[PDB]
Amino acid sequence: QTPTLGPIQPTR
Amino acid sequence: RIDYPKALQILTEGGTHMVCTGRTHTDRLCRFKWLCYSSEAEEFIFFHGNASVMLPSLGSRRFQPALLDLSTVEDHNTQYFNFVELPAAALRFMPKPVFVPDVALIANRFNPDNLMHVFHDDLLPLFYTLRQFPGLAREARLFFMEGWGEGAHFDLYKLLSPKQPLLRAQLKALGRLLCFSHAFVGLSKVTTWYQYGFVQPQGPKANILVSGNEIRQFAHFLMEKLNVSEEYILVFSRTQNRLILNEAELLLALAQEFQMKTVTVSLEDHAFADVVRLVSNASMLVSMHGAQLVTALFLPRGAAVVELFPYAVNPDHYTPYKTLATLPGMDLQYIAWQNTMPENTVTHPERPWDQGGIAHLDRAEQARILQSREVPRHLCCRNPEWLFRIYQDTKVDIPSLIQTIRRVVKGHPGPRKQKWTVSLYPGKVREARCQASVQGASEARLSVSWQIPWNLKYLKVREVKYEVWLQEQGENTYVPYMLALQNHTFTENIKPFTTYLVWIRCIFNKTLLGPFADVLVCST
Amino acid sequence: DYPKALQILTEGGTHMVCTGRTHTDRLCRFKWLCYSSEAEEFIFFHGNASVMLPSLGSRRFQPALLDLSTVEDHNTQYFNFVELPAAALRFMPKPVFVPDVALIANRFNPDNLMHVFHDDLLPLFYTLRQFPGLAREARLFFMEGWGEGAHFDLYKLLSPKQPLLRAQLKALGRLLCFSHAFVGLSKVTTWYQYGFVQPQGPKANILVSGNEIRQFAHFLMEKLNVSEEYILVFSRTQNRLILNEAELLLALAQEFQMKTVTVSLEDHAFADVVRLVSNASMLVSMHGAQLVTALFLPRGAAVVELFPYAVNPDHYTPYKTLATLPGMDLQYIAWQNTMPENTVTHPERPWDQGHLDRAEQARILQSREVPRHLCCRNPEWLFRIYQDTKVDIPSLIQTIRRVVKGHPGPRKQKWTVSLYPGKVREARCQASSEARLSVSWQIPWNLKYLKVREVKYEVWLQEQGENTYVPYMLALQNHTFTENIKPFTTYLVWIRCIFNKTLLGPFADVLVCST
Ligand SMILES: *[C@@H]1O[C@H](CO)[C@@H](O[C@@H]2O[C@H](CO)[C@@H](O)[C@H](O)[C@H]2NC(C)=O)[C@H](O)[C@H]1NC(C)=O
Ligand SMILES: O=c1ccn([C@@H]2O[C@H](COP(=O)(O)OP(=O)(O)O)[C@@H](O)[C@H]2O)c(=O)[nH]1
Ligand SMILES: O=c1ccn([C@@H]2O[C@H](COP(=O)(O)OP(=O)(O)O)[C@@H](O)[C@H]2O)c(=O)[nH]1
Ligand SMILES: *[C@@H]1O[C@H](CO)[C@@H](O)[C@H](O)[C@H]1NC(C)=O
Ligand SMILES: *[C@@H]1O[C@H](CO)[C@@H](O)[C@H](O)[C@H]1NC(C)=O
Ligand SMILES: *[C@@H]1O[C@H](CO)[C@@H](O)[C@H](O)[C@H]1NC(C)=O
Ligand SMILES: *[C@@H]1O[C@H](CO)[C@@H](O)[C@H](O)[C@H]1NC(C)=O
Ligand SMILES: *[C@@H]1O[C@H](CO)[C@@H](O)[C@H](O)[C@H]1NC(C)=O
Ligand SMILES: *[C@H]1O[C@H](CO)[C@@H](O)[C@H](O)[C@@H]1O
Repeated sequence: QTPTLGPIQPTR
Repeated sequence: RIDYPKALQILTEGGTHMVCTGRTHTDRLCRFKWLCYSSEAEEFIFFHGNASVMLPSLGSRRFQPALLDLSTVEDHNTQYFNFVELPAAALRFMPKPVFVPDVALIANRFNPDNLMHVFHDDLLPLFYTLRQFPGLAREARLFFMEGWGEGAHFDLYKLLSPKQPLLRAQLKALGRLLCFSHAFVGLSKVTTWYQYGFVQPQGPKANILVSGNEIRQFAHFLMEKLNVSEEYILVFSRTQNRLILNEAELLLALAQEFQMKTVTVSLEDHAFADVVRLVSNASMLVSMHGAQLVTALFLPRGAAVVELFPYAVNPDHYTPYKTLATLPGMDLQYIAWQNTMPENTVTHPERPWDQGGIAHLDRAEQARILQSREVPRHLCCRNPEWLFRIYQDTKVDIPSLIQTIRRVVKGHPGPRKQKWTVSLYPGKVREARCQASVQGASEARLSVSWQIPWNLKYLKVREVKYEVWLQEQGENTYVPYMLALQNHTFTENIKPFTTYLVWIRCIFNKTLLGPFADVLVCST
Repeated sequence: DYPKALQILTEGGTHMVCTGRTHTDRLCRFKWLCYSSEAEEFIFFHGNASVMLPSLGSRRFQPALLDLSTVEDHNTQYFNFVELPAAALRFMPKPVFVPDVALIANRFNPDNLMHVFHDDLLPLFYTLRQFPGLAREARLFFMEGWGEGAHFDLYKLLSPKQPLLRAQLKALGRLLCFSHAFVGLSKVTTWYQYGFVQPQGPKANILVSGNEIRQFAHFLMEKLNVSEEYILVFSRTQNRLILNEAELLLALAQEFQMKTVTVSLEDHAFADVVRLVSNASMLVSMHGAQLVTALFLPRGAAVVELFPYAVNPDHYTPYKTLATLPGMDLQYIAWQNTMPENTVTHPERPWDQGHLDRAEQARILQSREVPRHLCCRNPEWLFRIYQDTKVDIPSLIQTIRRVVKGHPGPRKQKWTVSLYPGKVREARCQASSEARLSVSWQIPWNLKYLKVREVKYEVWLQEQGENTYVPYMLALQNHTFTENIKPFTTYLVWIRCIFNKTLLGPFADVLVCST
């Protein structure tokens, strides 16, 4: 099971 | 050898030492002394003491996003390395450390249950990262911190080192506070060639820095470790999913078309040394797209890779094995075949999402997926339409497959007595010179000559040419000229009382571009 | 033994493994790299064990394999090799094998003290410590083609083996082969760029702090056998003079109530120069290479840099950058002469020390400020930077007193190392009428062992799918959001710890909570 990204923090 | 109270005093007084390469976290390897680790918190610890060094010294930028990538997947946000900081004096408030007796190489395995990920993300980078630093290949113990178990290919990781690798879970067994007197952290990306689609759709890495030669030197090392020292075609089967439904028809047809023994192999049911034995003598490797195809790196030079893709999967969008096979210096032919006949595919919509099922989706999205004739471009990693199509089983249309293969392999497949020379580049031309003459207000001549590159004195090259770039000192325009001789007199648009910049490079056999010499400044 | 080495080279060939994805951050480890003394070319011999990482094809000449000096991408400082089959050795003299592990680099300007320290000595010191075994076993090979230079004694302090210059390599034989060689120097310690593409100034992203400078300085001091309060004036004698020298010394001593001392590179041994600087409370000097010795000053000392007429201190900042580096802990005061009576221009001197149009010369003394310019031969800058200058003493004492209020130096000052928070731990959230969201967390693990004056938590509340957030700065380890919160909505909560307002720690794993 491929490691998926955690959520991206907002660039604003 | 470790004198324990001496080591503790050095640590407590002097603290941690860190020197790392690179100006970015994605291009960084670190050398540490007295890097510690709390196995309770699962955090590495930098202790500030009177001999501490932190290079780079990043301040708050150490968390933008991290100190370095701990796997070879670029900037993956669950694969970062960092430490937490304490004053070395805080040791008095902590259990006495356990000193790790071996020099360490610390890294994350990206996906150690997938054979392709094992070789590409981990084994090849481990092999050469060890060789980046004197004494590591012989002395290092590997510490895998990603948090997975041994996994299906742990014995391959054991081949890269004389010591048994340790996993994160085994660290709490050693003690509450562990200190490495000497530790290297990170893995070089220099051998990677593929990216798995985390920012844009998966495909070949943008600037590949590895050639087939460095792949094959690693393969030769692993073959020796596996105790692996008439011509046949090898069909690399899968027994659990993504099946070839007419394997028996395929074997006989390939044998009759190419006049060769055809043999089957699978990962599930051979020792890996036996798999490598079979691949390393095979003239052709036939396989569904899948991790077993990473063993193509063991094929002899001049063999053919035939990669089969299921219905609605465009071969051009899924190129990890195409990229490996066509890498310069790999010297493998590559052929892709795609099932375009819906009656020859078998769908499994009721399987779990991991296996390509779609029964958990809306009836609407199920219907759109089923009417779809080609998987749309997508990002990693759980795109439902991709998993649905890639886990189809395939009845292979044999006559189209043979037609497809025959456009690339003209006659006999494999290395029929070919000799492989390495292609090397010219040095600079030497002692470039020029002189000018004038015939009138708008007419002048510019004569240029040079000596062969030094390494050409010791080479015998089929075709040697020189490319000269002519530029007027004030202009952004240049004119290139291809030349066979070591001299030339330029006439077109050459003016008196003008300064020209002249650049010369040598070129072997059309494609091997040498360096330019230092600029020649020529006044008329 | 020789036959074993010759066989390994001849059958196996050169082996190369390098770090870094571009030539400007590349360090290479070589085995069986050779060198033609007559061609002055390094040679990569292809044999049956050869490895080339990176394997660049034609891109190895765009522009080169790596920078041999630490000046970034300088087109006279590239390293490359030429390639041959190992079998081509049959056309060559028998190789001479270099048995020492080598570190191969170019010194950028070994006759300038600032270039020596910044471009070479610091990068050599830490590049040697990048690889195990080098610091104690390596012999340095300086390949740039200059001679020993005025500071060769300093380069020798960086290694127990005597360094070799390119000329001494040719003497050893026609074909030299390194059994083990590292090539290149890390740029991690640099802080200045000399203006080759854009006007000279501080490096864009400096990766070194004063701690690593001082650790290097401590090493050099012990190698120089260097372990009553005074102000030190660093005199120049041959050019760029301070003319009212005696009046400067007495004025400094009377105002600050301290001994003053004059120092020079020409008349003292460097060990004694470092001794004087290492316990100086103030260092006063004209802008010039000798001010690189400020890295030896004690913490809390003051640097006073005097700039001649028409030279803006904000344009030439190698020593300001050094003095104000995080962790250097030095005060910096720049003084510029604004009065043309005290400047002493030398238009008669050669172009070397700054022959053109009277039209262009007319503009040169008509300018009040040297324009921003590129390296390296701008006569407008070289004319003004080589003037002699009479120091206006009330104007200098005043601008010093704007920074130094009272007595200078490390008087009753204590510096702590600034450590950053770890991630907050065990973050939790609970959603709810009125939609509400509550969050809590435990302190960073390292905070369990720290006494910190001020601890805050910055919390970002993000609605899923939105590329923005609402930030909150909190003292407590928990919060309830009331303002923004909507029902049946997934929110993302990011949390980081902050020590003393400016020490931002990392965010924890994001909290996902839905109402
Ligand atoms: C598979 O291995 C066999 C070894 O039996 C290879 O055959 C040999 O090839 C060499 C050429 O390097 C010849 O000198 C030998 O005479 C051959 N031995 C024989 C025919 O018994 C064969 O080339 C290999 N096939 C592939 C595709 O690599
Ligand atoms: O029938 C099968 C299916 C998978 N695998 C192995 O199981 C791992 C994970 O398979 P997956 O389909 O997830 O990866 P893929 O092969 O698509 O890269 C890989 O090492 C496969 O080679 C196998 O040996 N037989
Ligand atoms: O009176 C002088 C002038 C210069 N130098 C040294 O000579 C070298 C060359 O001086 P230059 O003016 O070129 O360097 P700059 O001072 O501009 O950095 C440097 O190491 C200076 O410290 C010196 O010892 N005495
Ligand atoms: C650090 O402490 C040790 C022993 O207390 C001492 O020998 C050394 O000189 C100190 N300073 C540095 C920079 O190592
Ligand atoms: C030009 O170069 C050729 C080799 O390419 C050489 O034989 C010839 O003598 C040269 N002519 C002149 C005029 O230099
Ligand atoms: C290279 O040559 C040596 C000596 O002939 C041999 O031992 C070795 O196996 C060969 N191949 C490689 C990959 O080193
Ligand atoms: C060093 O300087 C301080 C004050 O600046 C002084 O008290 C001390 O005695 C000095 N030591 C030496 C050896 O000069
Ligand atoms: C909220 O955090 C504070 C510390 O800032 C703590 O004292 C208090 O117990 C916490 N309250 C709850 C309900 O967890
Ligand atoms: C997770 O995703 C990667 C990238 O697509 C695959 O290689 C792996 O097999 C798993 O599907």
